[PDB]
Amino acid sequence: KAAAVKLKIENFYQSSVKYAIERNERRVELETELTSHNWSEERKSRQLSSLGKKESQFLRLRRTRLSLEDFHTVKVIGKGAFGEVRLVQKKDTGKIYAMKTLLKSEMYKKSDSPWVVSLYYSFQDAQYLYLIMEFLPGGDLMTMLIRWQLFTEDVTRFYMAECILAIETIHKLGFIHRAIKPDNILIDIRGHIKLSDFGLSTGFHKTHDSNYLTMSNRQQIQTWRKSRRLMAYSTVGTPDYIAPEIFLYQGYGQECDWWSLGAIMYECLIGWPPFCSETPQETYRKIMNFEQTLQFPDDIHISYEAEDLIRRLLTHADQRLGRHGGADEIKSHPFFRGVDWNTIRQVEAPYIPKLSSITDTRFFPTDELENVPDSPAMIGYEYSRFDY
Amino acid sequence: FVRTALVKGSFKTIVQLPKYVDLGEWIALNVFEFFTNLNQFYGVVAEYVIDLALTWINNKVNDKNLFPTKNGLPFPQQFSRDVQRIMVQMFRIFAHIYHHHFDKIVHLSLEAHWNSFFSHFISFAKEFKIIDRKEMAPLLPLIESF
Ligand SMILES: Nc1ncnc2c1ncn2[C@@H]1O[C@H](COP(=O)(O)OP(=O)(O)NP(=O)(O)O)[C@@H](O)[C@H]1O
Repeated sequence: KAAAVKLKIENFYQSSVKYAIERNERRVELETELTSHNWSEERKSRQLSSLGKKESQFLRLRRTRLSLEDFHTVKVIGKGAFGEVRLVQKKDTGKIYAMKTLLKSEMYKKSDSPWVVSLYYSFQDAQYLYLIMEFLPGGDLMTMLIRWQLFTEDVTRFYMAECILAIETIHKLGFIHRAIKPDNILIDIRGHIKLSDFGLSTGFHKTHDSNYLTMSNRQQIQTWRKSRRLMAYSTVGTPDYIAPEIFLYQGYGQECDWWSLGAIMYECLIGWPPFCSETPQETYRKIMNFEQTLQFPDDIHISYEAEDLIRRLLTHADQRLGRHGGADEIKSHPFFRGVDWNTIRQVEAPYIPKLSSITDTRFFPTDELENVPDSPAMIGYEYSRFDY
Repeated sequence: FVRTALVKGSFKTIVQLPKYVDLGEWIALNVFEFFTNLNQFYGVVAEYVIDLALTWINNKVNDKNLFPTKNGLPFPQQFSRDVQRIMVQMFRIFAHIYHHHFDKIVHLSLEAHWNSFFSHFISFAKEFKIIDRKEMAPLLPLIESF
């Protein structure tokens, strides 16, 4: 509250010193690139052979230019509120592709391995992010679980397992998914398992939903339990698995994913997740309990060992006394006669998908939904090495 | 007027066309950068007081025929001609900016950044000889420091 004299200058467009400090990188970067052009002289000198004109030639490469509409859309595949995934063809080349149209704002939270869905690149318009993925043809698992509610035995064993090994490898690669949910597990050509990823698709469940003569007419537990598959989703995301380490405070870790697994196993045998609520918030509820509220029906058929899994799978995420300690011991459960833990990847699959042609969407609720409370309504190559 | 010489880097290497590449693809790359480069440069200077040619530059580079965006498609070698012209689209901007509008720029004291950038554009030109030493009349003396 005294007085001051800077003085001369102001700052007007003074924010474009970015244009100064930034093109630093442009040079810093420009430096290290053509030093990567020194990748030449690979020269395996075990070779006394030709000669014979040139050992090589190149285009070499190019960043060219890019955008959407080099893409021809096939079918709406599936959805999230972040957006629709989709099947698409490249116009420019053309081939089979998973397009997940995802959302840029408004959105929060601001390889060498067979086991998951393989993405390639990302491209976007103003509005949406476009995720261009290997398109996994067998459907999600959920769409399988729907067509038939698996009678399993060796099948849920099979559909599981490779779960673990993948998830193992993931975990082993130092990642927890915290989404293990059927629409998000993926069946391939072989009917085998790659599980994809969140993208990252975020938003999450808290804090507590508290509302506060008769009749009847439910007439069966399972009947009652048919109330699922309710408007596809079209709000979501439900807590199928949702190991109970997430809420309230910080937590989780691999145990959540195995929980999520065991929970998943529970359904795929039972044709419904352990905690199925009839309302979004009737989980947490029983999920905050299990114990007494982890509940198997009196439809009798189960293994002693298989039952043992899910329970110790759905037992606490508890550390301290215990190991868990999983992904093996999870290999070491009595529920497993085999397998090799190896041959698994090529083993006659419980369903080898049978298709007419390459585009067949017969494995999906192609359907139509089209609700995206966003749209008014109304690219680049910076990558490095080559493919492939 | 004007002014010069603070610094970034050394020395001059990068501009030469690397081996076994369609020079055209190679040409086509680099030419496009410099475009966007000045764009971002003028944008501090912007207002406070080419669209065609930059777009004629744009439209040149966004001509598929002259511009083998796609693959290892070679360039027409009139693409090698399309570019010799397309380049010269560029020097117009530098000079005047430097001639007249540098004034502002130096106030920014971001000068060591525009210096290397302007110096840059040169090195490619004369190593690849994309221009004549006669049309150099307006920019002649400054270059002479080296
Ligand atoms: N890489 C993929 N390949 C094939 N199908 C996929 C792929 N990713 C997701 N899907 C399927 O398309 C639907 C939606 O994409 P998805 O990633 O699952 O949605 P989202 O916006 O991530 N969140 P959510 O839809 O609830 O899982 C899924 O239910 C699956 O059927």
